[PDB]
Amino acid sequence: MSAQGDCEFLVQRARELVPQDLWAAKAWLITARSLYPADFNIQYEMYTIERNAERTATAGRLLYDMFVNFPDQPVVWREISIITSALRKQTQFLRSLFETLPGRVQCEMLLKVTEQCFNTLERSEMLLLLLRRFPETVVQHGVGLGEALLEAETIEEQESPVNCFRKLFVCDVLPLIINNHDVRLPANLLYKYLNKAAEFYINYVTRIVDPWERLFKILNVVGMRCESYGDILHRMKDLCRYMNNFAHAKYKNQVVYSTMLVFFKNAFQYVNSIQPSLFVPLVLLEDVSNVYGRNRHIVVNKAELANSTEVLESFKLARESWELLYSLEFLDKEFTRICLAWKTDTWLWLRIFLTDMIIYQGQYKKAIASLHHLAALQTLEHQRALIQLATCHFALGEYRMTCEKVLDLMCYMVLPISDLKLLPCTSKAIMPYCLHLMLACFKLRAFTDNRDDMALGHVIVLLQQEWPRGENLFLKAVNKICQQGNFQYENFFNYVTNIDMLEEFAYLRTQEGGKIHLELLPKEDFRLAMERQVSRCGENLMVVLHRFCINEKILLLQTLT
Amino acid sequence: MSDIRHSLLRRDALSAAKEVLYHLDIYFSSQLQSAPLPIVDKGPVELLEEFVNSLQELQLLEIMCNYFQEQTKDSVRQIIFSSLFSPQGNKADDSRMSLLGKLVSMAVAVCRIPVLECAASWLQRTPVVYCVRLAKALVDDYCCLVPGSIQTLKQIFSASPRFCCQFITSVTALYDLSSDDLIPPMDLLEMIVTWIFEDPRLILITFLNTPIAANLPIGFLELTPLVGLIRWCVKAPLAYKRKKGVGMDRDSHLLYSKLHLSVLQVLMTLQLHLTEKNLYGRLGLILFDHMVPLVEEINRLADELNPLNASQEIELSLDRLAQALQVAMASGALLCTRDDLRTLCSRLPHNNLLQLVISG
Amino acid sequence: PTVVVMDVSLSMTRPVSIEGSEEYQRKHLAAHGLTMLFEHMATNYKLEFTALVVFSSLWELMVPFTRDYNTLQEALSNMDDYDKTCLESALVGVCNIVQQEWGGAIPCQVVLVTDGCLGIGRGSLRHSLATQNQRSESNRFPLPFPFPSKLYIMCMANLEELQSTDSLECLERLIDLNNGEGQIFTIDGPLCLKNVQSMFGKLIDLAYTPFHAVLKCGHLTADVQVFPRPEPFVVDEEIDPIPKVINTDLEIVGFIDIADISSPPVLSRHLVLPIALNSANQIAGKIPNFCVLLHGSLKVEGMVAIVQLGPEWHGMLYSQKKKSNLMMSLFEPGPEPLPWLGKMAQLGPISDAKENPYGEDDNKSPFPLQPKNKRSYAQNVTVWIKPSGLQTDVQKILRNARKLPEKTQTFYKELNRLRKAALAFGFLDLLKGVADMLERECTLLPETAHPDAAFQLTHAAQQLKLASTGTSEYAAYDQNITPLH
Amino acid sequence: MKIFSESHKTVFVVDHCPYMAESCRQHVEFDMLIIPLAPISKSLWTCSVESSMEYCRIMYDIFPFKKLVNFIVSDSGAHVLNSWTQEDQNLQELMAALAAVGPPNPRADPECCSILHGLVAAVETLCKITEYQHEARTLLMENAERVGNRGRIICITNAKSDSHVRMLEDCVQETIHEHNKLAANSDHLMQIQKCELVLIHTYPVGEDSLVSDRSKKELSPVLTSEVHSVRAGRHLATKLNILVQQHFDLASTTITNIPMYDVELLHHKDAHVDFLETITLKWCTPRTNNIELHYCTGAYRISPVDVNSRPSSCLTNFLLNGRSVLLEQPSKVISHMLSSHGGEIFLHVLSSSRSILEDPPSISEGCGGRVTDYRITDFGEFMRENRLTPFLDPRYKIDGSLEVPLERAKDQLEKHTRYWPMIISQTTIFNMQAVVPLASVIVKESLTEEDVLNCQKTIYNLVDMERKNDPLPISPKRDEQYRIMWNELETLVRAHINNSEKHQRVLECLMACRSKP
Repeated sequence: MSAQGDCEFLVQRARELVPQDLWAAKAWLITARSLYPADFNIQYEMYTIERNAERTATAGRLLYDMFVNFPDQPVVWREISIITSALRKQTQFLRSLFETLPGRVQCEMLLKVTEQCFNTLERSEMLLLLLRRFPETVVQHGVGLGEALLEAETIEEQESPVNCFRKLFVCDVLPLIINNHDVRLPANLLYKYLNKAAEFYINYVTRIVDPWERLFKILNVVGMRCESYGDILHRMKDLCRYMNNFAHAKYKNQVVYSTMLVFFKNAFQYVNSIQPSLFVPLVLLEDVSNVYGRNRHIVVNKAELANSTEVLESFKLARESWELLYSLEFLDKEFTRICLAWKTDTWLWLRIFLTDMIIYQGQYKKAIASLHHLAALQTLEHQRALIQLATCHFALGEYRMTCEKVLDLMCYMVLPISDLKLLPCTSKAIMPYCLHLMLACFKLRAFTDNRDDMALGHVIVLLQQEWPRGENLFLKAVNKICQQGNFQYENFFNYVTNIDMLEEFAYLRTQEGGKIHLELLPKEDFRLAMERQVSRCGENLMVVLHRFCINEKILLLQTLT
Repeated sequence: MSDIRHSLLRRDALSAAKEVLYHLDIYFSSQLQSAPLPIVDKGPVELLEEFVNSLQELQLLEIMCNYFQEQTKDSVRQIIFSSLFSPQGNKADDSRMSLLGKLVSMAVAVCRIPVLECAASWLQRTPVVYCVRLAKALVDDYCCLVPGSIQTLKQIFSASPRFCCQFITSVTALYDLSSDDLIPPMDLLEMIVTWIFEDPRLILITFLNTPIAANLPIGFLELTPLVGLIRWCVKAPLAYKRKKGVGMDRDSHLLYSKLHLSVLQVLMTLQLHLTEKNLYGRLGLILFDHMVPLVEEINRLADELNPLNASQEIELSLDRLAQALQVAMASGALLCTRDDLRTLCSRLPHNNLLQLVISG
Repeated sequence: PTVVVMDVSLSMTRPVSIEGSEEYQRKHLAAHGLTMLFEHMATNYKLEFTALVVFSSLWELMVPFTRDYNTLQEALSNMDDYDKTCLESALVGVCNIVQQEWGGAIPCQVVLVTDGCLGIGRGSLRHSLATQNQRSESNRFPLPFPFPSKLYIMCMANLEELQSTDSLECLERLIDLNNGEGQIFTIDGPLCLKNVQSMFGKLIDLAYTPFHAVLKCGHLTADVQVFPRPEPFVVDEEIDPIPKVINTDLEIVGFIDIADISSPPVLSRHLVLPIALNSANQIAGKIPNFCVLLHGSLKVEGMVAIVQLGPEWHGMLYSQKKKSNLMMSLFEPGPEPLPWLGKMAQLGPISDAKENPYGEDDNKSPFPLQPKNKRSYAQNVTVWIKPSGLQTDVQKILRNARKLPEKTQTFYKELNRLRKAALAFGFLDLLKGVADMLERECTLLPETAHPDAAFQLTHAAQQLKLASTGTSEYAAYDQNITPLH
Repeated sequence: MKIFSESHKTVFVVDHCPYMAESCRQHVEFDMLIIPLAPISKSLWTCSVESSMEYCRIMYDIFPFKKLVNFIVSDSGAHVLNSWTQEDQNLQELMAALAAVGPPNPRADPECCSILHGLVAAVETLCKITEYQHEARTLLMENAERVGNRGRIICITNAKSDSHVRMLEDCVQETIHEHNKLAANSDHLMQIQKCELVLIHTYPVGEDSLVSDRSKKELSPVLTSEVHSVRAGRHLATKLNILVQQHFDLASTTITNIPMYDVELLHHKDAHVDFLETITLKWCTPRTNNIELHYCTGAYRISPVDVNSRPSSCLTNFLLNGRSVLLEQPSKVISHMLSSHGGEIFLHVLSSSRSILEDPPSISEGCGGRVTDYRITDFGEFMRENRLTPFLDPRYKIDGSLEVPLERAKDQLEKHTRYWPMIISQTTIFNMQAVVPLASVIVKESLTEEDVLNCQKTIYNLVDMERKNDPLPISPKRDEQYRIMWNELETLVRAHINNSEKHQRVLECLMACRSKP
């Protein structure tokens, strides 16, 4: 008689006693175990009874017996897998069972499970419990799985650096290796690790508990290992004054990595400030103020932005960080290397900030090129490049392209109502900008000691806005008309809905104003139009100005003046 | 020596008993100081017989109790307790057993720990004929005379565990389940079940505390009552079937299964104790001579019970006996070869578990 | 006199989006309001001379001063539409026409109707105000009218809110150069015709309501209408700044002969016309009045009637082309407005006088009162500023010395005068010289050889000789020289 | 400005040191008709004193009241020649005081003194209060604070250098501050607010002007230095004439075309607003009695500048003879009319522009003009019976009550008009000549015993006429006329019963004598 049949009979007899008498079933299984100590079925069944009875003390000792004697049973691995899943009422019961076993056995079992895994995803999380549960295993495996995570993300070729692999690395794998002092790592490993961490951080902030704070802490830890956001900029500047003046690999690594980190932080703060959606958009423009006449200050109204001081300071700090970073040849070359290593398109907000920098820098040609780049990468809300390219054209004495861009700007304007200003994208602020710009361009065009009269008529039409701030301008215009005479404008009586203008132009017809032959229509009819035009007084001046501008796209032909 | 006896003749019975108790205490203390092993001469025994109504007996028991509580030295108290209640082979024994039983009962009532310890050490060093009588008297007056009095016996578990173990051994030796009149009461078995379940070591303390220097005399109380519990679980279905209340029978069967599990656990830890004490394979707490009578009792109960109608009880008893024997052999409690096991149970009724245990 | 300077510049032709009715230009609203004003002034203020100068680039007077309000009422609807607003020219022209027609003392209320769109420059109000104030020169700012004017401005431009966006300070300051005599008027609300009607009613009740008064001569009484309204008067700006007005009840306090009153300094001639409170002639005509009786009796008798206008004030109620009426003057407020009448509270009826001072035959007259201390031109002062006066005096004293001893008293009186002036001015050398001429004329005594005359001239010469020493012999001022017996 | 203007208080000073004793090198030719004497030149003191006296004469003639002036000759001592009381700012008193002072001593002690004492006295004297200032201050109890005591100080001297001029400038500023401090604590002394300073310097002709002319310079907000300089004689007199012309806002006149030379007058400026540096009004023919009550808007006094010359004498004697004189500004427009009101030659400023009160509504068309039986002549008698006359003796009414005579006139007017029917046909008692004595007597305040006899006779003749049934004026049976006339007489007398007990006596005399049915 084979012993297997006796074991089955003993198990079957004990199984039948389970619903009636657990103690009798346990007594049967105790005798069965004594007869056949090497039988797995007897031990597993009474192990199952303890698990069903939820007796951790007995069951916990039993799992060790099965593990150290019968590790090849698939049921043991299946049950162990359920326990690991619970680790990642029954869940608490299984968790308490895990704590009964000694730590030496627990770590040995976990390492065995790590080899059994097939997918790298489930494998990484399976072992991740062991490192936190057993911090002493960091030196043995912390670096290895970090590189394994590095290649696992690499072999999948994700379009974005945001994935399970990177998130596991930066949030969990990154802190544990750097914090441990026993685990010593080379400087190059530190550089690649911090590069990946910074990439994950910027991806997260642009698109978790504290991305920027974690990145700053990681940067500080890296700086300490190799040995506010404002004072550190000055401290690196002092180090430049102490090290950049004369391999100095540590100095170069610091002066590039810390600088780019603080630059990225300041740039993201500034971008979240202006146009927060891509992080009531704001647009750093150049509004000519005296249209009726390297350390510049950005003038911004506090009503549209109550945090102007801090964001201005952030922009300033990013400014010297960029200036210092591109200055040193070595530091600039390493920045170019790291930026080309990243996605060279550099998303959207980096381009926006670089455009703003170029606008403030003074090189408006590069500003126009970057505006073209941004437009290709893309008032409503998106047409910031419209006003930006308009002011860029206006800076470099274009006087044709700027008018073209301004006219195209109000093509998308629908609303019934120098120094670097800062205005929102709402009509109430952009419309005065366009009107001032066009008034300036046509004022320069007309006042040229030439025979042009269309330019003078146009500077008359645009002098209405913000009456009577153009008082001296209109005085000069009427004096010029009196000196010249024979003023001609076919569209005059379709745009001048102002009463001082009309009153003066009627006085120009009488003797004391001189018999100035005014050709303002396209003798009694000359008075007749005024009998009708005055009835248009009180209308929305913005509306009539906008209608005049959109209707007469031949302004560009007149801009030749 | 006669001066003490002459002095006590002028006092009343209670006063003479107290004075002779004090004199015996002083004499035994002096003897123990002079020599490590005192000798109990006939003088103190005669004085106790001569000097030591219901009210007078109650006052005498109370004086014994408070005197025993007053004494702090264990050896003198044990020696005096023995001299008071050791067998003497005279006609005055029945009075001495009666006094011992009354004193034990009243000490249990008022929790006299020194008296309980003295009684526990007494039960180990006398023949079982008086231990079974004391056990029967305690079971009676704590279960059948006054209902609800067995709770007072339950608190002794936390007070005098040695006394509880001695009482368990005595009741196991007394109640062999050989007759319906020997069927143990429900309250006593319930209390024993709770006592053993609360502490498996309650019956193993007696094996550990005393130094094992010689084999116990034949006819005395066993060191560990595991033999009695094994006999109880083996003969429980047979005696109950012979007696044949369904709920009471079910509760009794459940309690017997619980105590069988407790006995298995006790043997399992006794294996480790024997390994620690280096007595594994050398000292056997379960004598082979005590298993033949219970095997014959099981066989005669099987023959008398007409197994054609009571097959379940016979099978369960055989399975319990096989399990107990296998656990004892594995745990080293029983030191015998498998040939003796095969020969002894060859006449026993056929059982699959028993045959597997025999074959191993 | 009122000049209704109404703006006609193109700024006033702006239509206003009034709710409900059709579109009215501000010119039409001004026309309606001024039509109400002219109707009221032609019904209850008929005696008022009014004129309507329009201004824009140039000011032109369509109708001069006239009482024919039917002429003006049509001028408001036959208007041109000249452009360019220019206020300074308008004010200069108004000053010119007022000074040409009336003069410089009669008041001229100026109901000016602007639009709150002052101008753009050059002729605009802002440019003139900002510059001419610190420039003046020949083209001085005309806003301080050179006569007791009162500048009202119907700035009919919505509420103050509409005109406060650009310019209201210019106008309200423009009032202030008239020494504060004026008031800005704004049409609060959505420029409804009812609102402009209310504003013009406010102007009417402020300026163009007649000054009804009850004339009482003892117990006889009548109700009159003193045109023009009496201008408040101020005694000074240091001892009594609060202006005083005339009491409503003019209590007549006597009568003074016209020749006695001479031509008194009046403040303002005021007509008095009885008022009833062809019906005007068929009911009020046939009821006997007082004013008619007083005027008739004054014209026939030829006297005046002093009037107690109030505390410390006083007037006069006289009679009268061939037409006549009862025009009443107003004297200067003060104790004795007429110096040749005594303190006017010291005039009492002839009954309380001892005799009849005016005479039984009406010949004597206590008036006028001679001054207490006689002036110079009536007394005999001795001016020696030019040499002509001193030469005349010495020639007179020499000539009368020839007529001695006939006019001895006159010669000695004039010599005493000369001596008094001599010690008064310390011209002691002059006295020595005049003594030398006295001796000279003694040497040229005629052949008549009058005995007394020689003695008098010798005595006088000795007196001048001793007085020319300067010692206290005759140097006393009262020591007049006496001729010898 | 107000009564207490900066011209209210003028304190002349004159240099009196022996330096002010030589001649002014302007010897005169008072010898007209053998060998005449050497021409005599007036001493510089004489020139200054006489020209200042002429200034004072013009001041007095033009402003008889409310403008007082002191005189402080500055010698070894500091004498003030007259106080501020109006009864002491008289010309002849000034003449007497200056005569008592006497000519400056030639050789007493030349350098012993300077004019600083005169200036310090002038500021000290300027601190006092005029009688009119006292009246104003007591009038404004608890409010006599806004009474500006601003004056003006005029000084004449011969300063040797501009250094001395600056010296007394500092001296006068310091003493002004000291006097202001002294008057701050005291009560019977005002604090000077503005004291315009004039320091006319004179020298004999032919000598260099050691001090150049200077313009205004305010050394303090309580001073105005305007030191001029001019030679003695006619130049000094013309300078002081200009000063008086430009101080009190005076103006000139050049009345010409006088039938017999030209004449010039000084009078207050405001008379020239009609024309708007001597205007050239021409005499016009004085009509005897063409019109009587002209329209005069200002009665300004006049004062000749050559008072004893032939043209001024002739013109002013003609004026004071009584007749007026009508001038005419240069088709002709009648204008300013001279006249003589008791010996104070006024210059009325008539009005020749169009009168805004022209073409008045006819009194025959206004209310009350359509009734043609008015008692115009009877009211004329009523008017001539209430004529006015001044009272220079203020009588007492009852007890400590000095009656104001105009209140008497108003009460008399109220008495006389208690029963004055308004048209002839309205009344019948008044039109009958019998009641005339009673009509003219009963209205008096207290009818005398002779008046009692007259009224008794009047009622007796009234009863006689009633008995005779004589035809009374129509003004309706014969007895009805008598009845209504008795009723009118009773109504008249009953109204004046409270006038006196004699009125009540004649009242019950009427009651007894009346023919009441």
